[PDB]
Amino acid sequence: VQLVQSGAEVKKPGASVKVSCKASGYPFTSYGISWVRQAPGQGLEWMGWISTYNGNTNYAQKFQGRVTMTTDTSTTTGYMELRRLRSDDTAVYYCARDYTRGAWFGESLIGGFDNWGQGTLVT
Amino acid sequence: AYTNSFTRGVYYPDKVFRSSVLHSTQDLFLPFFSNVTWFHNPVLPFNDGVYFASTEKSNIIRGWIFGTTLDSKTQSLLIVNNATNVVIKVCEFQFCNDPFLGVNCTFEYVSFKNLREFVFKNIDGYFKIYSKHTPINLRDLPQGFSALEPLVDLPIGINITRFQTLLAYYVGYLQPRTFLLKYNENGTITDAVDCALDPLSETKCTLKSFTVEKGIYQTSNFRVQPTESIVRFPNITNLCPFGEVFNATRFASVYAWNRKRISNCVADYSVLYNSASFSTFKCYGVSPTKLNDLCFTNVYADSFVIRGDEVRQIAPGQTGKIADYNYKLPDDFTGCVIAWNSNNLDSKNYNYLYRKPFERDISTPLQSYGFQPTNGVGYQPYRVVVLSFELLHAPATVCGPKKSTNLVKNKCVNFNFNGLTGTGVLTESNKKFLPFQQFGRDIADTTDAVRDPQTLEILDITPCSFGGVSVITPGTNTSNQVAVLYQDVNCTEVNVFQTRAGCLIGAEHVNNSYECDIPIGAGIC
Amino acid sequence: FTRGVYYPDKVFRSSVLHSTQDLFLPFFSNVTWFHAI
Amino acid sequence: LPIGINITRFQTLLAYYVGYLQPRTFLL
Amino acid sequence: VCGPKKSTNLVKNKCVNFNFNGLTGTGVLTESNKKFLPFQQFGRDIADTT
Amino acid sequence: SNFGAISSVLNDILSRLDPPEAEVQIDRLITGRLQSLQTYVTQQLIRAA
Amino acid sequence: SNFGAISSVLNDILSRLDPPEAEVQIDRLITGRLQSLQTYVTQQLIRAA
Amino acid sequence: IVLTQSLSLSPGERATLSCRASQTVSSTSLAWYQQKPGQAPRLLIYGASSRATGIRFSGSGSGTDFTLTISRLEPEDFAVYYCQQHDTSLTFGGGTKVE
Ligand SMILES: *[C@@H]1O[C@H](CO[C@@H]2O[C@@H](C)[C@@H](O)[C@@H](O)[C@@H]2O)[C@@H](O[C@@H]2O[C@H](CO)[C@@H](O[C@@H]3O[C@H](CO[C@H]4O[C@H](CO)[C@@H](O)[C@H](O)[C@@H]4O)[C@@H](O)[C@H](O[C@H]4O[C@H](CO)[C@@H](O)[C@H](O)[C@@H]4O)[C@@H]3O)[C@H](O)[C@H]2NC(C)=O)[C@H](O)[C@H]1NC(C)=O
Ligand SMILES: *[C@@H]1O[C@H](CO)[C@@H](O)[C@H](O)[C@H]1NC(C)=O
Ligand SMILES: *[C@@H]1O[C@H](CO)[C@@H](O)[C@H](O)[C@H]1NC(C)=O
Ligand SMILES: *[C@@H]1O[C@H](CO)[C@@H](O)[C@H](O)[C@H]1NC(C)=O
Ligand SMILES: *[C@@H]1O[C@H](CO)[C@@H](O)[C@H](O)[C@H]1NC(C)=O
Ligand SMILES: *[C@@H]1O[C@H](CO)[C@@H](O)[C@H](O)[C@H]1NC(C)=O
Ligand SMILES: *[C@@H]1O[C@H](CO)[C@@H](O)[C@H](O)[C@H]1NC(C)=O
Ligand SMILES: *[C@@H]1O[C@H](CO)[C@@H](O)[C@H](O)[C@H]1NC(C)=O
Ligand SMILES: *[C@@H]1O[C@H](CO)[C@@H](O)[C@H](O)[C@H]1NC(C)=O
Ligand SMILES: *[C@@H]1O[C@H](CO)[C@@H](O)[C@H](O)[C@H]1NC(C)=O
Ligand SMILES: *[C@@H]1O[C@H](CO)[C@@H](O)[C@H](O)[C@H]1NC(C)=O
Repeated sequence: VQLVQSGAEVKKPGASVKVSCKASGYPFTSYGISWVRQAPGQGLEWMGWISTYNGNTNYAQKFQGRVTMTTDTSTTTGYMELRRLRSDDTAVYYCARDYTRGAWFGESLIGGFDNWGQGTLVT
Repeated sequence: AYTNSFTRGVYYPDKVFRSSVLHSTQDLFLPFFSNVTWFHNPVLPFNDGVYFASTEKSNIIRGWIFGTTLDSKTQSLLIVNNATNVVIKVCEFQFCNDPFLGVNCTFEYVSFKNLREFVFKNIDGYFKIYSKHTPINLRDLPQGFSALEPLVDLPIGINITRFQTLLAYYVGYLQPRTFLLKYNENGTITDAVDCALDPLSETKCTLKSFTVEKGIYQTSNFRVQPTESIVRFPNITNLCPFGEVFNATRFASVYAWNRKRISNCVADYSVLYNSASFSTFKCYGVSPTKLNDLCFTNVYADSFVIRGDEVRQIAPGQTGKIADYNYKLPDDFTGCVIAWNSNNLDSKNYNYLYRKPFERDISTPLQSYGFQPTNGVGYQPYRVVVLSFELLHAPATVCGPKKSTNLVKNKCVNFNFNGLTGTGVLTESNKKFLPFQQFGRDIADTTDAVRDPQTLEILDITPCSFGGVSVITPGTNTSNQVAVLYQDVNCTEVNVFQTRAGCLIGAEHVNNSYECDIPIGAGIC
Repeated sequence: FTRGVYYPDKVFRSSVLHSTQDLFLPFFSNVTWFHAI
Repeated sequence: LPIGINITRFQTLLAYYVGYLQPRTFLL
Repeated sequence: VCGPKKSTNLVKNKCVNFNFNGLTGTGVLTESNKKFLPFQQFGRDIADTT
Repeated sequence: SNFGAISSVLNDILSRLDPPEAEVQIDRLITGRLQSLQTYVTQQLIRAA
Repeated sequence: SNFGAISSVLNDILSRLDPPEAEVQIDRLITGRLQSLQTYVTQQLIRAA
Repeated sequence: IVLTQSLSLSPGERATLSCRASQTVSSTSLAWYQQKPGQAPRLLIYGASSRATGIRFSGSGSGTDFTLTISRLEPEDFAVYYCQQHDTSLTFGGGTKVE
């Protein structure tokens, strides 16, 4: 199993960025995609979780109304669109396979984020 | 180099005296007229047993080695006659790359002009040796008949897959075929019929007589065999969320169990079955290892927490606080009950409450389970998941991880349609199935036709052609030539004559009418 | 009258007289009529 | 529907006819 | 390595309960005229009967 | 007919169960079907007379 | 006759055992009684001939 | 819910890392991660104590007080460890650096 993301980008405040993630080595439908942010010098922040099966998405309050997550099962990918970027959003955005929540039922699971991508840096 | 084994390779199957009798027996014998390899130190397979024969001028062949690796890794059987003393050992021997003779142990024993025949077989750990010595005057084995007698029985318990001959000789292999053995007044075998050699031998074995009278006799049933294998399941690419049932953070209480519907997925049950984390895995209407060959219309997972002592109540035909008031199963329940100890997950915990089949009455009367990490096993919590299986009756949706294959039409195949199996010929039907119907049935309750799970087309299933086989025999007093009639079949399915009664092979058709002698049927004799 | 029949299962059958038993409406039964005025 | 719910009464929501089913044998 | 299953004396011309190695039954033991081969321990009638 | 077996279909028993139990379910069908043939043959022999 | 059943009387089986066990005892009586009728009928048909 | 985490140790020494929660956790929803400099975090422990596939590492705890221990530190353990709680939404602590 391996997750791979897009390269770094630089944006001015008010701009939007689309951060892509692709994955392989497992059936896509059964695992969700977790987005985790890490600003330089900071710890990890959960942004949201999207079901690759039904499109249901949960978001951390800090990003509600700002981030839209989507999936495409035909290419084994997911995307995170961040609207109205601020200088406060300079961070590495990580894509991780997520087994802490059920892809089909939306319920909490006993697990964690096992396979992570390299992290996409957005300025 | 290969030779004709003729009628040799017969031995006395046991130590029982029989006289003036024709006895039918099935055992490992060399097939008549079999293909045997002619040698002038190779390692040969042992298979199910070995026919060995040698022809001698000056005692060139001295012995044999039987075993597996034959390289100081395990036990092997060494049988060698060195000058005058036969030595049998079963030690963990180190053999040479090319062993020959010049001019940890569990058992030890010490004792062309000629033909020495042997039978080497290993049944239930016992190595049986039969042999026969006779003078010859002969490039091949001589033609003739005799039976070999048992001499040695070695209780060694060693697996033999290969053997080698230590120094002409011939090697054949024994097969589980039926023979009719002719015993004389003195208890010896004087003749034999190989019941699987040809249609005349079949007649002789069927009638239990070496000489058979003129007439037509039924000896067997001919059937067309399948040439392919077809695996048909809907091409679902969705891995089935059993992990979301078994690895869940929160489980429901038994008075209010959580019923999760599983559909539109590939159900891999090898994880649940092989996992050692479960305290129990018990299936009632299915085997736990067949679950990956089957396909269900739905799978329902009933998830709940109960006390250890009451795990036994999650079964058909049960009574008790759970079986009667909280979670009742059908008596004819089909599915699997999987459970495990959750003492290190749920215990602290009084949040688990308890009081027709699958009735979930949550009206509020309820008591809590005192689940504590320090209690005894019967008082520890268990997580129970019941997987209720709806068997094929309508199009199935939840199928095991089988790799599908292409479908071959107008040929005999071994088929599997969503768990529905059998042998037959698949052809286009003229039937109109309703949207909820995957298959139909005949008066015999057998499948008449099926819907292909990938393509919305209906195919008829026609059983592979078969019928009785009768042998037409002029009588072995006049001729050993026979003709064979395959009843109610086509000659394209089986000097050939097609008639109403079946396909007659070997008889020459003649336009002149004659008085009937051996009847076939439908005006033909 | 003769209403009350349904397919007892989901298996295709044809050209056959099949005997089954289930929760069917009895023939020529007494059913209550609820008008809508 | 996989309901697990007890049904003893019902109501029709807006002509209609209501009868009751019985475990009887039929030749179809 | 098997124990010494014990034997008894054989009595002829009487109805007895016999045990010969692994074969048992009830009958009368008399001298036969059957020429068994050197390796044959038991004999049979046509319908698989000792 | 089931004859006490879980299923009237032999292939269903074989596809669902392993031999330790499948043989039991099959033996039930064998007794019933063998009995059915014996009944049929007896009736054919009497009718034939 | 018991035919291997705990009781020759069907009512005594039913008053003693719950279905999961009663059915087994009843099947034993059914096989014996059904077999008895088949024997009776065969004899009546041959005698009738 | 908020997590607070609370290391100078030589290779070969035993390490104890800990996190406290402002509210109790289901326990089975506790996970620990290890992030090497220049790399994404990886899962070490899940279910409070269960070891993730491919992972001397052990977790334990209850209520609002949980730990992660390493029986003997290796040069490759000099990473930042994180405490994750996911029973009620998702949160991480600040992270603890081990040298
Ligand atoms: C419930 O979750 C359990 C944990 O799930 C894992 O952890 C969570 C947090 C996520 O990251 C999740 O994605 C992870 O899978 C889960 O247990 C796991 O089950 C799988 C089987 O599906 C196990 O995989 C097999 O592992 C063995 C090796 O095991 C040994 O080594 C490991 C080293 O870490 C030790 O921990 C073990 O105790 C053993 O000593 C492999 O040999 C095996 O490969 C072979 O089999 C597969 C088919 O399964 C073939 O394709 C291969 O070719 C081989 O023939 C697998 O890789 C996994 O180890 C196991 N993890 C743990 C921690 O137990 C559990 O199954 C879930 N329950 C359900 C119902 O899903
Ligand atoms: C054995 O088979 C070969 C073909 O592999 C054939 O040429 C040879 O004649 C056969 N020998 C006998 C004795 O049937
Ligand atoms: C045959 O070999 C055995 C050892 O396996 C030896 O004891 C015996 O004396 C030998 N006999 C002859 C005649 O060489
Ligand atoms: C005999 O077998 C034992 C194992 O039971 C092994 O340790 C020993 O080395 C073996 N001896 C020889 C000579 O192979
Ligand atoms: C023979 O092979 C079987 C497996 O088919 C194995 O269980 C048995 O232990 C083997 N016996 C010997 C003596 O190697
Ligand atoms: C049986 O053996 C005797 C010699 O004891 C011999 O004369 C007789 O011909 C043999 N009979 C048969 C059928 O082999
Ligand atoms: C199988 O694949 C084809 C495309 O090749 C698709 O149209 C069809 O719907 C798939 N069937 C299933 C059951 O998913
Ligand atoms: C359904 O409710 C009735 C009361 O109206 C009760 O008598 C019956 O037992 C209930 N059925 C179930 C399955 O609980
Ligand atoms: C038929 O059998 C007799 C012996 O009963 C024999 O004399 C006769 O020659 C046989 N017929 C033929 C054609 O060989
Ligand atoms: C037998 O096969 C031939 C060739 O296909 C066909 O013409 C003939 O009608 C078939 N006969 C029967 C009885 O099926
Ligand atoms: C029988 O006569 C017909 C002509 O009517 C001919 O075509 C056929 O080949 C003849 N068959 C034989 C066996 O001589």
